[PDB]
Formats: sequence, structure tokens, C-alpha cells
Amino acid sequence: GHTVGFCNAYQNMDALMKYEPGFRKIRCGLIEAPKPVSRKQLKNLKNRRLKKR
Amino acid sequence: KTSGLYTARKLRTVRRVNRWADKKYRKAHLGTWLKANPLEGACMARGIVTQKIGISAKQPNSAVRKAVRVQLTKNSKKITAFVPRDGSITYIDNNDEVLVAGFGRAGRAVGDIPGCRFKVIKVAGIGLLALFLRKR
Amino acid sequence: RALTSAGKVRKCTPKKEKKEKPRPPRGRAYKRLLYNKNFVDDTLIHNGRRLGPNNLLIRQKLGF
Amino acid sequence: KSGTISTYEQAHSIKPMKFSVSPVVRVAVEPANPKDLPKLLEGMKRLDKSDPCVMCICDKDENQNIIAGAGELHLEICLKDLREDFCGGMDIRVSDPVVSYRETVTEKSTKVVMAKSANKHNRLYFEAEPISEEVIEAIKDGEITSEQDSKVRARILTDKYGWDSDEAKQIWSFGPVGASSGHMTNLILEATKGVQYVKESKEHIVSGFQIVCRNGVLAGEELVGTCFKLRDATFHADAIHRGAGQLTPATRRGLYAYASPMLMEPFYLVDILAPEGCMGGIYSTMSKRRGVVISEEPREGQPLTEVKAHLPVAESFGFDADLRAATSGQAFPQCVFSHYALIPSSPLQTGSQAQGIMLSIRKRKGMKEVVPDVSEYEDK
Amino acid sequence: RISRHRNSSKTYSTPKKPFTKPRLDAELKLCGEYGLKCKREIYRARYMLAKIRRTARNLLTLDENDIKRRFEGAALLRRLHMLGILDEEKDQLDYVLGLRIEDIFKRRLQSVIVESKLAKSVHHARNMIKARHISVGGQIVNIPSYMVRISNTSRVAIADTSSLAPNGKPGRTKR
RNA sequence: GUCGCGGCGCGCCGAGGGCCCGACGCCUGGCGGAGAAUCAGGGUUCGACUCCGGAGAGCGGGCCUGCGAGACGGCCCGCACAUCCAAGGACGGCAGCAGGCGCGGAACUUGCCCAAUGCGCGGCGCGCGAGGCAGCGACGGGGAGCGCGCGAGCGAGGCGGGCCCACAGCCCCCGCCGCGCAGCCGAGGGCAAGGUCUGUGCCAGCAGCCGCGGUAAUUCCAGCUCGGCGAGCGUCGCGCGGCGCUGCUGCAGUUGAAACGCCCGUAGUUGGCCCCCCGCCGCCACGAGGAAACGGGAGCGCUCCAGGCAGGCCCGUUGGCCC
Repeated sequence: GHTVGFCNAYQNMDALMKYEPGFRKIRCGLIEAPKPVSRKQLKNLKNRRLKKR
Repeated sequence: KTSGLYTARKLRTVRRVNRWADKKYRKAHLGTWLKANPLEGACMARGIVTQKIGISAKQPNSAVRKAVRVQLTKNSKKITAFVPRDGSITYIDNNDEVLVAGFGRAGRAVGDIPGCRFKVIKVAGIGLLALFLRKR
Repeated sequence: RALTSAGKVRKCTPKKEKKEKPRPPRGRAYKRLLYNKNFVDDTLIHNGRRLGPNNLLIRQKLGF
Repeated sequence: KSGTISTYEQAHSIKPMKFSVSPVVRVAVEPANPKDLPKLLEGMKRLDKSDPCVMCICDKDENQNIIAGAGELHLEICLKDLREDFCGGMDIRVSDPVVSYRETVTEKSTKVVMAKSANKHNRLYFEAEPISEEVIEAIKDGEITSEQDSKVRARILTDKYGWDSDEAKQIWSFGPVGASSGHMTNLILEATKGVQYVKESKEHIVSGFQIVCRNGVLAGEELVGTCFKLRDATFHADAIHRGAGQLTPATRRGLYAYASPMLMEPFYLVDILAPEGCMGGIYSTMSKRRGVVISEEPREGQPLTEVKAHLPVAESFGFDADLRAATSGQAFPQCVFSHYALIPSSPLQTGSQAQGIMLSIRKRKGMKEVVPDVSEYEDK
Repeated sequence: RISRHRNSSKTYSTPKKPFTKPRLDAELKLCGEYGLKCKREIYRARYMLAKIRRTARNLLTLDENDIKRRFEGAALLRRLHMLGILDEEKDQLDYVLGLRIEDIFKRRLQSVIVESKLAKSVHHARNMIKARHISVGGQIVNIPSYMVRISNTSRVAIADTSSLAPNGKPGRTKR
């Protein structure tokens, strides 16, 4: 039963949106998980971009 | 012995010159052994067996100890290595890769095998011990 | 009157299937059983006096 | 070469069957540099991965690496590959593989032969007897094996093979290194009590047999189908004068290997199958290569008719192309392997094929030339 | 990697001579008495005692009340007294010498549960701790060699969920 | 000339300068230190790599931009080896992280991601193969198993949920069923444990070493028991200890290995007694001042532990102090 954990009690709603780390906000479901890119897809696109503009 | 407060240099020089007198230090630190050893500082080495030969036992034991003439790939130096265990020469065939490792006497020869400085450990990439126990 | 004969003995040795053996107790249980072989019981290792673990006299009191 | 992969754990394998002949055309690759012998074997493995119709094997008898190809052009195509693409260049010499041979005694020996030892204190009298094929077939089958109680094989030999019952019981050992064809037998036994030293001397007559049976008197090839009979012997009382050094050489002169030759013969053969629709090339090629076609079975369901021809291994080189040309690439020599057969000519005669083939063997192995006489190593 | 930064160390010392039978027999007694699975557990406690006694040897040579003697003597005697390896009556650097593998083994918790009658035998006690049925301050311990302390001796007890009016079903009863 | 100093360069003018306290030459499978291994003491050996300082980006040169680079994920040239060609041209630089090849006895994934930790740019967040996270991993180190007890039970699993996580997963916590399982070397001596039974007969083999086997084998090959260590054990190579077999401590030289055949002799090393009072020494004591890691060590129950600096309503709560 014994558990150890930490609580961030934001005085107002905005401070949970701003001061808190973003992953913790999606982990409470406040935002909807987006599909970003594959990182390799970002880097390979940046490398094709670097050859042109 | 030299006994002066200012005789440190002489004492250091004597140790440096006298240290090489012990045979084991000369084998270890001269560097002649590192060039000569068919296994150059390696625990063991791979080779191809040109000839399967048996070396007659030195006295007083009488036996045809079974050996292989192997050409080590790293130095292209042909060597003789004992194939250990009973009737295990059968697994070795000429033109077959083998791994040869020392006899535990640091380049010396053990017991009645005359001039044998190493033992085969693995033939065709399979350990000799495993084959004799029929593990593989 | 005494190279081709590799395995003169190993090839010609009678094959004996190993005796059925009940699985021994492993771990501290083996340490307990070794403690029970000599330090406790004492009757197994005794011919009336302290004796070797594989004595022929100890055998036959242990069966084999 | 080929493999099967399954994500399913419990799935069976798939296998192929290349109709195009087999690795029939064989050649021995040998490096110019002995220190280039490790990189040859390495690039042969890689060349084996390339095509199933090529292989890379060592002949078991002479430890000679052999690359066998399915066509004369395909062996060259794989020799060019092995020469440069594999082994990255390097020097390698193709040659025909050496054909292995066996020696056999053909008839009972003319007379018992004495073998005085170096001490001159011990004498050995021997007779050479060819084993009957039916006994040899049972040796191969295992009805009579070295690894048996002495008496059980004796009953078999006397009760089926018409052997002398006492001789069958006294058989000392089988030959060569293994217990194949080749037997050593003891004396009459009335004089065994009278010989008095054979029991201690048995390990010398056994070790001499293990040598002679490995190397025949004619050309150093393995002896086969022979029974060596110590019809008689006289030995010194002391064991100082009776030892391996004294009696094992005396035994080898007395047994056979130039020392005891009486009737001798060399051996070799192989078997070829040809699916072929046209048998005209089949007969002409076999007749030239000295082979004989012993079979001709039409496949009942197909135009092609399969034949089987016993072909000498020595004359097999060249026949594959000859058969393609004798036919027109319609005939496919398939698998080639089999037993050994008696050479018709005798190694004793001069103009005989045998004495030519026999002298070539000791010239190849560098032993010596022309067997001169039993007198060279026989004591009268 | 800061993983490289993490220190690791061997915790035991092996015997100088492997086959000294008097010692091998004496060790077998300790293993059977204390239910120790392997000789390594016997060597780990020998190492712990060696260091502890090596430190008190060094300390004793230092002159009495030598500042470092006062500072390091306390942290030795007082940490041993808490562990309970030393009975609290002695309380002087002279008597750390005279400790034995049994003193360390006495506080293992395999022994502590046998001592207070909770476990009939050391062999049973090891089996009990590995099934999460023993507790110290209501801590479900899976470690037979817990090395329990003097104050935490009273707290050692059967676990809340194992035998005293608990679920008492999973395992044999559930069938 | 340079940022400056200086033969740093150049004239000029001398003839110095260094050395048996080993100069110079040669060689290295030479990066150095903090340290690592072993370990009474005095030591020996290794200093790839984790931090610090050096050096280098196929091999030489030369530069530009710069506050700083003689920069190579800049440029130019020669060299060495390449690449694409439409035949005229162009264009390389994994001693970054993956991955291949070659080599060797040997050494991981062609993952996922900036969420931490720092750095760059931006004040309201992007980038980073720095890193973090998994995967592989008997280098190793740690902690538990293979039963207990006559009755109960587990954990290894399996499956959902939490929790965790950048996202998974892992641990852990839950309910719910529940599947415990040993190897590797040995039994003549050193060195612990068969005078058991077969096979074999100086064969095969064993055996570091001494030695075993030539027909009643304590040594081989099996079975049988039994030992030792144990999820590891055996083997091979190396370093240390052993070893006072390198000897400063602390070796030996009549005969075991070893006093030069003798005498003079320079450096070198070593010097009788002698002045109480200081000047310079060396010497010794204690100072400052000097990176951490590590090692030693204070406190602290990560379930114990290898650890980690945590933690608890708290010395200015800690994180001292020693090297």
C-alpha cells in the first residue's frame, strides 16, 4: 500500500497549461495526442530542403 | 652492496642490468618472445591443418600422441598442435579450419609430447571437447 | 611385439545405460542433506567411528 | 546454396532437384603458393553458395580438394569465378583428380615363404589365400565382423562358407586399419604347442598386417580380399630377440609388401545413369572409355530411356563431353559412384596395362619403379 | 553514458587455499545450521567481519582519544551495536575483536524469525521469506539475509496478508 | 616579423654550447597525469578508454573567414585510393552514431526521441546520433530460486488493471488463475573426494608437476557411488602475489651459478677525531595554496544488496572530513 508521489496544484487553470511540462498535460488527456512526424522524416525532409529551399 | 646516501643512481642501474638475468623476466619483457611466438600475444589463433601426424611419446611412456600440422593464418607459420581426448583426431580432416591454443606451460611442452607447444581446441568451428562428449 | 588406431578403447567399451536416479534436493536443501549425511544423523557415516564419505564399508550400509 | 524460412514454428521444409546432370566433371584446384591454401578454401565456400550444380569437396582418400562442375564450360565459368571473383585473384592450378586403387591376391600362394628377422633368431612362414566373395559380402554385411566373439564367426564360416573349422576359430584380426576385407589366421595348432611363442608374438603379426594391408606390395595402395596364414613359425626363447623391431618388419616382408608377392591384382570402377532418348552415343562412348552399359530400362511413361553403365573412374574424365557430342546434348550422365573391379592385365607381366598403371602409381607417389622380385625381400 | 559513473564492487573474499578440509567441514556446519545456500554467503560475511575487525585493529593502535580515534571508534561500535552484531554491554573498541561469522549470521532475519519462534527451522524460514510471508515494520521482505537491526527486532512478524485472518485463499486453499 | 617574447627570421660579429651525474645517436606492439591491478611493509606491473591536459581528422602542404581554426560534416594544391559520366566535365573524405568490408582469439541496432541533462539560437520553442530511452549483451558486479513441512504455500509464468514512461515497455502494486528447474570440473600425491565393478592391455588415452597404462589399472573408457564450486564451472593467454628467484628493506659469489691474473689510476662513490651559539645547506616539524571522480571515511533501511546522495517537518536538515 505505501505510495510516494508529487502534486502540482496550479493556483489557476492557465498555470497547468503553461508552467507544467507538456507531456504531463496529454497524460491527463487535457490535449489530444497529435501525430507529429517520424523525426527521421523531419531530418530527411530538412536534408532535401537544404539542397533546394 | 653500494651504501651511500648519494648512490641511488648506481643502485637503479644495477637493478636495470641485473633484472634481465632472470630467464622469466627476459621472456616477458625483452620482446624477442612476442615476435617469435606463433600466437603473437594472442590467447589462441585459427589455422588450416595440412597434415594429421602422430608424435611418438618421449620415455618412459609409449604412445602415438595424435597431432596436426597446422598453418596459422595470422603469421602463415606452420606449427604442431596435439588433438586432445580419446580418438578425437577423427573429427580433424586435413584442409579443415581449426583453433589452436596453448598447453598451459606458456610456450613450453607438457609431459611426454616432444616439441608440442599447443593443443587444438575447436575443429571446423566446433569445440573438440563438445564433439568427444557428442554434445554437437 | 607392440596412428591408425584412433579410439582403440573408447570405440570398444561396453555401453551401460545410467541407473535411474531420483532427482536430488538442490540449493540450501543439498547443504541441508550434506549436513544430514555427516554432521547430523552421524549413523550413515559411522562404522562405530568417523569414516570417509565413499568408504566401501559406508557402501552397503547405503546399499551400493 | 538454398534454404527455407518460416515465421510459422511448426512448418516443414521445401527441397529442389536440378535435372541438369550432377557435378560430374571434376577437377583438383591446387594453389601455387602453399601459404595461399587458406584463401583457396575460403573462396571455394563462397563459390559453393553461388550454384547448386557446383560443389567443393576433399577426396577422402588423398585429402585433395576437388571442385566438381556439371559442364566443361560451367566448371571453367566457375574456375574463372574462383580464380578472380572469389579468392580475389591468386594462383590455382586445375588438374584431373587422382584415381584411388586397391591390391588383391588372386590365387593360393605357390609356396610358404620364410622371413628371417634382423636378429636371424626368429623365422616366419606364411601363405597368401584370397577370401571367397561370399565371406567378404558377409564381412561388409556384419555377419562376420572383427567385433564378435571368436567362436561365433567361426561357426558361421565353417557352417555356411565351407571354411576349415580350426582356421576360422584361429583368425587373429581383420584388415586394413578397419575391419574390412583382409584376414590374418593362426597355425595348425598341433604345432601351436610346438611353436610355443606365437601367443606373445601375436601383437607383432597383427601390427605387420595393419601396415601391409594399408600398403600393397605392388604400388602401396590398400590390400583387399586376402587371408594371411602363418602356416608355420619358429621363434627364439628370449624376448630380447623377439620384439616389434625384430618381428614386425619380418612380418611385413613375409606377409606381402618387394617381399612376398605371389598372385596380385589392382582395382577401380564407378556407375553412370543416362536418361537419354538416343543410345547410339551411349554404346560408342562406353566402348571407348572401357565402360560397359549393364542396363537399358525405357521409362514406360516417357520417350526418354534410362541406362546404367559401369565406367572406370580413370576414363570418366572426358566422357561427359564425349557423350554430349556422341549424342547432341540429349543424353545427361547423372550421378556417378560405385565399387572397385579387377584390372584384366596382370601386374607381373611387362606389356600389361596393369604394370603400366602400377608403375605410374609408385612414380606419382615417388616410391620407386618396376616391382623387381620377391627375392628382394624373401629369405630362402 | 553516466552509467559508467556508477561504482560496483566484489563483496566477498575467497579462501587462499581451496581444499583445507578442517575449514571445509567447519563451513558445512555453518551452512546446515544457518541454512546458507552457498559458501559465497559464508565468505561475504567473512569479508564484512574482516574489514570491521581490520578497522578496529587500526583504531586500537591509534592512541586513546586521538580525535580521529574518538570520531571513527564511535561510528564503528555504534553502527555494529545498532546492527546488533555486538551485544550493547561491551561498548569499547577492544571487544570488536572476537566477533564471528555467526554474529553477522545471527542478525540475518532468517535466524531472527527462528529465534522468536516465528519459524520452526532455518530451512523453513528461508522458504517463508521467499513467499513474502514475513514482515519487519509491516514491510513484505523477499530477502532471507535481510540483516535486521536491534530496534526492528520487535517489529518482525507474520505479514498482514499471509496467515492471520487474511485472504488465506491463493495457493492450496483456493483449490 | 609577431599578439608579444626570443636565432623566431635575416645580415653582422665573435666561438661558443652539450656531455660517463651517459650527452648525442638509435629504438619503441610510447599519449601523459588523476589513476588501475595485485596487495604486511618496502614494492611490482599497466598507464587505449570514463575526468583533465596534449595531438589528429587518408598522407603531406598552403590559406581564407574570423574575437578565436593553419578548421578538414571550410577551401586550395600535390600525393595515395576511389566515384558519376552524355567523354566535355564534375566530385569524395565514418579516428561522429548506426551499418558493411578487411583484419583478428575477440568487441552490440542500418531502432526511438529531445521528455531529462547541458549547449547553441529567442524571452514566452525549436535544433542537437551531445545525450536520454529501449534492443543486443554469462566483461563483470549484486540480490534472490530449484522447496518447506506433514500441513500450509509460493515464484517462474500466464492475463487484465493501475503505475511508469517523450511514447511504449521494465521494475513495482493489484485482482485473477496458476506449469521448480543444475551444471561444470574432478575422487593416486600436491589437493577435498571409491582401495567399487567393467572394458583395454606401455594400445587407446591420461597427466600443469611427480607420474599412470606392458592381463588382480586407487590415474585411461564407461557404470556406480562420492567430493569441490555452483547459475555458473572448466580451459587458454597476461599482470600481480607466490618470489628474500632481483634482494633499498632483504640474495648470493671456498666447494652449488659467480671475486677481474696482478699493480697504478681519473671521474664516480666514500671518508679519523676536532670549535657548543651564525651564514648558507641538505634534513625535519608544521603552515598556506593547490580539480573532481576514485580511494578511505560521517549520516541515511534503494525490501536487503551492489548502490545512490538521499531524506525528514529537520546544524543555516544534510551532502562533513582525509588524500
